[PDB]
Amino acid sequence: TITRPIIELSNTFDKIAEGNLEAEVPHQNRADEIGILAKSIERLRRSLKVAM
Amino acid sequence: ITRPIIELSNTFDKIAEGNLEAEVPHQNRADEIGILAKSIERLRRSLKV
Amino acid sequence: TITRPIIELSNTFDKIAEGNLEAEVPHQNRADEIGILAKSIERLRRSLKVAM
Amino acid sequence: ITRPIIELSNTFDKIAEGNLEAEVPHQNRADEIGILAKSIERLRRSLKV
Repeated sequence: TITRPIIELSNTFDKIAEGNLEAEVPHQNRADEIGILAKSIERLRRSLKVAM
Repeated sequence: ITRPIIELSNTFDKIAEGNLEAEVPHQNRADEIGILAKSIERLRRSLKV
Repeated sequence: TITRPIIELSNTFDKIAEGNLEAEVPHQNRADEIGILAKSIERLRRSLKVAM
Repeated sequence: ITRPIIELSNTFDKIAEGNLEAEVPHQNRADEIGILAKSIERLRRSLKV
């Protein structure tokens, strides 16, 4: 929860959930749970953008 | 499917603000929203210890 | 153009372009140009469905 | 981005009805629509011989 990468991902997913599909998804280039979650947010962003 | 995406972004905000008991919705979907929900749930479990 | 798998993919992509995201994309399980095109139509279908 | 998807479905209908000269739109996009357009264009070329 408590670390900065987590809060930053939460901010990024709030922007995508409000329809801002251009903002860059941080913290992808890692293999732990933070990186798995970041890559999922990124794939969802790309799908929502192709649909718009 | 904005409703489930908004629900899951609100739940991740609760976990990121230190509520590690938050129930994570939509884990059973067989699409990217259910993969994201599963990953939020795995992160939540890992933080709890 | 002229073969049945091609016409069938064209029908399937017409349905997805009209918003019918449930119909099954045929001809994916092959490696030639027909199968590459079918798998692309399928990935687009899945993205449009997650966005809806 | 329904407009480009409708455009590319209409172009694929022209090729599937035997117009192998049809210009295929949207090949330069860097997303799934541009991958689909590229694959329609590759199929069109392959049919022409």
